[PDB]
Amino acid sequence: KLADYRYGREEMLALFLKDNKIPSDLLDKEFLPILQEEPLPPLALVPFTEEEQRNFSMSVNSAAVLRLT
Amino acid sequence: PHMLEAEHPLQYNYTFWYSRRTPEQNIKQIGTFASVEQFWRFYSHMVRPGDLTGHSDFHLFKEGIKPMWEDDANKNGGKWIIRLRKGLASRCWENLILAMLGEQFMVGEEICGAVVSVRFQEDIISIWNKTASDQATTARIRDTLRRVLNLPPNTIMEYKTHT
Repeated sequence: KLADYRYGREEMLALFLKDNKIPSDLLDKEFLPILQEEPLPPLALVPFTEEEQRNFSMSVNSAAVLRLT
Repeated sequence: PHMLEAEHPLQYNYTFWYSRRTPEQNIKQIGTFASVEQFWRFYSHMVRPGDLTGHSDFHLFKEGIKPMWEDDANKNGGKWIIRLRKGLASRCWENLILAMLGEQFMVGEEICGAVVSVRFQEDIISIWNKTASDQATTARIRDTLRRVLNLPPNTIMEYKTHT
């Protein structure tokens, strides 16, 4: 099966827009622990730190899962 | 999930869910969206996974698919599991859901959804597919995760089923 609606990474990001209007669904009280009031840009626009670069380049697995192997 | 003509539809409607184990892992539906613009309205107003406190999880499944193992679409399905060191899950979650929503996995309708689980000393990224016995789809998804999450070659991944 082939997809009719396809968006590459840059396309998804191109379509991001800061909208301070919070979806009503997220204004439920039971989602206060996870509500981000001020909209955040995609992490894709945030450059890696030196640590992030090292980890994503060499080792990403937790010590716990490596403890089994 | 009303949809406007100006915004960009997704191949499927998707539903965000949220669960926290409180001294209890009961999954709660946040809401459903249908376009790329609608997705960003939810995601950009959700705390990042890495900033969640305690035994917490985000789920992102196709509308109508329940993120539990009692759902029929999941009785014969499986999931790829990546157990990550702390500090990586937020970026992997974003890259994963962007590729899933973008239909970059190229496996028809086999995808059910994605989950990021925040734990004490590790984070767990997973993606569920319809048919676990589908070794053809299970392999494509694995190779796609590798490229889409930019996993180092020796990254450990596990495919779990219910049998």
